[PDB]
Amino acid sequence: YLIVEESLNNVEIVRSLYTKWCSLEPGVNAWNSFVDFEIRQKNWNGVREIYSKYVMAHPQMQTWLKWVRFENRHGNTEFTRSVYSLAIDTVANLQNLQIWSDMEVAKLVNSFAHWEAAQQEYERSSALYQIAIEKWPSNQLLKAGLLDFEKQFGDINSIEETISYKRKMEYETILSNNAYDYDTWWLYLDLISESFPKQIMQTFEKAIVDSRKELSKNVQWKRYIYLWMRYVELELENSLLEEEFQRLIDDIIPHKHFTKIWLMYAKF
Amino acid sequence: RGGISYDQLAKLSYEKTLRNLATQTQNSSKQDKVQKDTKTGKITIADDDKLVNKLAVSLQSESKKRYEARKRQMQNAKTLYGVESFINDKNKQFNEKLSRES
Amino acid sequence: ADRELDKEGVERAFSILEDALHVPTNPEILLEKYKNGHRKIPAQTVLFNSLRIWSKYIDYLEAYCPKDANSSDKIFNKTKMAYNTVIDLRLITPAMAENFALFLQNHYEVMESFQVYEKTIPLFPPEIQYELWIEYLEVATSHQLSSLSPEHIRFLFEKALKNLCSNGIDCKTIFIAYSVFEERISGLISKSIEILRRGAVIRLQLWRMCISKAESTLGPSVTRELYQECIQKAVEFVIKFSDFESSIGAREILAYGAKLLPPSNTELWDSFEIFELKHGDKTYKDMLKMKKVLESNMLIDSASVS
Repeated sequence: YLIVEESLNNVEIVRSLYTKWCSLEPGVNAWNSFVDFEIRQKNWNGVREIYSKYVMAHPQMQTWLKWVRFENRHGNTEFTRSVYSLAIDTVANLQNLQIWSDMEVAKLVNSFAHWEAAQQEYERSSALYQIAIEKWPSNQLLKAGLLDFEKQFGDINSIEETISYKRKMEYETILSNNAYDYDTWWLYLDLISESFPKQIMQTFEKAIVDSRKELSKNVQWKRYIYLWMRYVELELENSLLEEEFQRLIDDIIPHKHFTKIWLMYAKF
Repeated sequence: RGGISYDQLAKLSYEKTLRNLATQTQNSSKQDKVQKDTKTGKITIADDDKLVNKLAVSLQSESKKRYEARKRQMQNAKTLYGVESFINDKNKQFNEKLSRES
Repeated sequence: ADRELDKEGVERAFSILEDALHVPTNPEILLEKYKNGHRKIPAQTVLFNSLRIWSKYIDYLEAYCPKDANSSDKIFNKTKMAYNTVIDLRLITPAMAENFALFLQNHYEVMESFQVYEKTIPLFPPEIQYELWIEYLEVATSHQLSSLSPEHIRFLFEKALKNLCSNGIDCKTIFIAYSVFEERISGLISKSIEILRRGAVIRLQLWRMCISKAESTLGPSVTRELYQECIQKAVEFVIKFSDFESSIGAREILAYGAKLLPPSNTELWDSFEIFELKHGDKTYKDMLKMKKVLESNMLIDSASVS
């Protein structure tokens, strides 16, 4: 019905066809041919009305992001962020419906943020990342998609603040999976001793020594010994040296109170 | 890979007719209503005599091109294969069908 | 441009060439309406698209900037916006993307040149990203001004190494650059499982062999695991590598010679292997002759099968 009325140049009749045919909710092939019709007719106010309905026929990001590729083709900055504001609020308020996946919402946040970086406003592009990660703490891809922007567009301390957390989670999920890989323990502790000095810094050294029996193992407890010693210390030393020690206790009693703690750790 | 579904092929042939229609309007540029009845519910649309002829000629010409494309494909299909013994054209036709199944 | 550069100043040469490069409001529509326009729409409007225009414009800027620019100067601020406009217009060739990142590293803007590699790799297809990841990972580990944390350099490898082997490239160097730098900053032999992944991706024999030499320096407990995993034309080469490991640290080697000869056809190189294992001793030409006897009998059995 269309291409005949196209061939007659009756543009009001295909428009009345399209309005009826898009009222029956037919599918993505129809609306895409209908937004391609109004591009042919140059009716920019009419095609903006279509995507208003088209996201409400097909709520999914490749229909929202198709409407942002429309606006960013035209460079109208005032309309483009208004589309962006409507897209991210709709995901927020309709959160409980669970109709946009974790990979699906990462594309909206990134394509919002990389657009704002091109608009030279890094502070809004940075601020929405913190709101999106607090609104969705569940999705890791938004947290990962929040790193690649800072690598592109943020200052070097802010990357180093964020690069430490991703190394924290990935080192944690390998150590939960792989039981005894002691070369990753010697980096995971030094990931935390370098860039995470906190109560977690002491706690992981407890948790690493919890996992700590091989020759490949007992040198890691020596590292956590020195991590504790550099900063009780004799108390954990006697609990660990209980693996077995008659000659050691005779060596302990001669050089513990007489000489130091370093002499006490020398028996271990 | 796969075949093309009748929704996509309807869209692609829709686009091809749009591109061809656009090139007709471009070539016409280079070379240079609705009334409803009161008595009945019948509706009347004012049309130019052109673009009705142009649509009818185009549909005939597209039918001619597809007819001669298939006819030349008929010519190739009965001149290519001659290995297997047959009896008629319909034998070779059906045994081309068994070769397509392999 | 070229006649005016000799007669008049380069500022005059910019100004006549600045008028070429106005990016008006929207390059996506103008590029498409020009391509769809059947010779009616002039190329005066889509003149910004031309790479040749941009490269020789930039080459005037990069020649006119002083050797010490340090971002206070107008011209270094001018050539950076003219370089960034090429990336935003997306018409940047990969040799031109290196010329801008090289440009920032000479003028001590090293930490912004990592942004330059970061923006462009996404845009390019692999088989070209491999040449940008060499120049990006090398500045991260070798250049003296780049003070990046060792968990940040390890991010740059295992973001690349995972991404770049996913599309499928041999990646012989990146494995070694993630292998070589691990001693200069961290200093433990985690190198093996970092380099085992080169041998077992999902050339490769030349990555597996040099490192199984390296743990015989450190400790034989992590050598012998590789000798097992090394064997699981190319298969025959892996068997030969296993025999060499046995010689470094003999019955397991001879049985391995059997396992390799039974891995595949020809097997004379394996005979050279067992002969090498026999020769290595400073005991009786009895087990050796028995070995050649067993190999000859196996060859006779193969002839019977044929």
